[PDB]
Amino acid sequence: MLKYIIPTMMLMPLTWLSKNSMIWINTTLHSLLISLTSLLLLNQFGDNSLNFSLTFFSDSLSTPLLILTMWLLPLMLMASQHHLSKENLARKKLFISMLILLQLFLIMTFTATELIFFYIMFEATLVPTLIIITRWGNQTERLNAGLYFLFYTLAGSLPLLVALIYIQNTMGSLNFLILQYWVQPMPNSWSNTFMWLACMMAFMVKMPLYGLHLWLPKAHVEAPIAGSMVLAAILLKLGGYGMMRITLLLNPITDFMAYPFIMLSLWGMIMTSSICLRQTDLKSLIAYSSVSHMALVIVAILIQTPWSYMGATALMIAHGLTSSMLFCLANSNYERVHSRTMILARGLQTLLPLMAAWWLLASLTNLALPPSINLIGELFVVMSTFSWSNITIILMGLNMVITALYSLYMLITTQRGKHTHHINNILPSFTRENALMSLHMLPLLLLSLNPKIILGPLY
Amino acid sequence: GWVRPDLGELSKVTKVKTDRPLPENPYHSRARPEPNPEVEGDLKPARHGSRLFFWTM
Ligand SMILES: CCCCCCCCCCCCCCCCCC(=O)OC[C@H](COP(=O)([O-])OCC[N+](C)(C)C)OC(=O)CCCCCCCCCCCCCCCCC
Repeated sequence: MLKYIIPTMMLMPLTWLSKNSMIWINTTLHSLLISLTSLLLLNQFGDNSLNFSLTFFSDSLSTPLLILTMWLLPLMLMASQHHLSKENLARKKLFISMLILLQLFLIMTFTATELIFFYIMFEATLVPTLIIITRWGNQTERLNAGLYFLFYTLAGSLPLLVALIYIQNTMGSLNFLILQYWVQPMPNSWSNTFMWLACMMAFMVKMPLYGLHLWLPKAHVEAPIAGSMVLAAILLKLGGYGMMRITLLLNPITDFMAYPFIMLSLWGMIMTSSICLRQTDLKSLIAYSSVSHMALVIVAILIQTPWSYMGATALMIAHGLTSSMLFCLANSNYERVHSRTMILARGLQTLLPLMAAWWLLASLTNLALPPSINLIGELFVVMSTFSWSNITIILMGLNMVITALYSLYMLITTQRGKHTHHINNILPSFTRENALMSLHMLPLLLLSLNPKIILGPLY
Repeated sequence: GWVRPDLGELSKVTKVKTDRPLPENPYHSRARPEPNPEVEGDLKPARHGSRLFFWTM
């Protein structure tokens, strides 16, 4: 993966040597070129995963996540330039540099074959996200949000390092290829119970799990727009990828250890949809929607059936695109009205019709309108959970009803009704915001034509 | 006919010829423990480098 890392570490001198007015243009251009050359990762074989060297590899699971990361970086680059126009040039270059560094760490995270390398990069993503949130935020509680995010992650994940080093010392290697062939059954004891806990609670705090989700609606509503995109669309999926990689070594203990996390995620997705029904803010609404969808992904990964895995990976890719677009729309409205309250401005369809169309498309894909990949993932998880137990259809259907309710409540309160009277600075939508919306939509709708490329390693 | 020794003569160190055998073990020492084996052989390069976590060299 040296043909994708080296262009990233060459993007860093590109933004550090550019002119005063051409940083955004050049960096957007060359990150789009990297996103184009990312398509060579689709060389997948029906039996063997694509292996590069001793340290890097790419099966069919990490390929959509890699394409999503290196496609997402230009989008944060376009959308993070209207609130940094009045910024010092060195600070703008520092912001861009942390974005490139975070993308480099993310692509060195999914691909790394050896597990402790994946852990090193998985914790290396903590520093630039915290710096972006706590430096280029807007509110007072950004410092508290950074503290909550960092400490939830690290307090959940240092036992993961201890358990991983123990696994290295017992099995003899932490390479993932060898662990597919040197795996052993893990018997019934308290020691294996705490090993399972140490291996799983890090990823499910990052995911997040219900009850441990308190870091998410703080770190999303005080971050900038690019930080919110990279939090919602990629950084939540490190937990899912880690779960998919690490449940290999946790057999046959998961069939009676994963019950309380399943109950937590089911009642948590119900409760977080209910929260979205009574939220006074747009950003917090999208944050709790993310918590609900990630609870769905947790259930799918925990029950570990092939249909659940297909639905899980489709769900992560589709949710990443949808949540990123919703955050972009909310930030455009926040730039227009300079306030975060959903009920403040109303009836924007009469003033901004094309942005209302983009709002409609995002809200429709969020409530899993077929044949989009959102309902593809949701549908596969629904069949898998019905195979697991029948009362899951009751729980899943209640979740779907409340999901449609809050998506259309958000659409009606933001776009429909009588327009507000005393707010008179609603400028027409720029070509930049519309281009960003179209760049979020068009891959998401086009992936319904050929959805076989995001259906996991066991397609 | 006895002549006294001069100065420094009675402190001289002499040689004595006697018939007793030399005691082989005056200290009654037990058998000494076996020493550790000595490191030998040419120094080959390290097998697959460092062999520390993920480092290939
Ligand atoms: C997010 C917040 C909650 C986080 C929860 C995280 C999971 C909870 C449990 C984690 C335990 C610590 C890592 C254990 C890794 C075990 C690996 C292993 O080899 O296990 C088998 C080993 C086996 O024992 P052994 O290796 O000594 O024996 C050799 C093997 N036999 C038995 C055959 C001779 O288990 C242990 O050593 C015991 C593990 C439990 C340790 C209990 C102390 C820690 C308690 C939890 C603290 C959690 C953080 C608290 C603070 C949070 C922030 C404020």
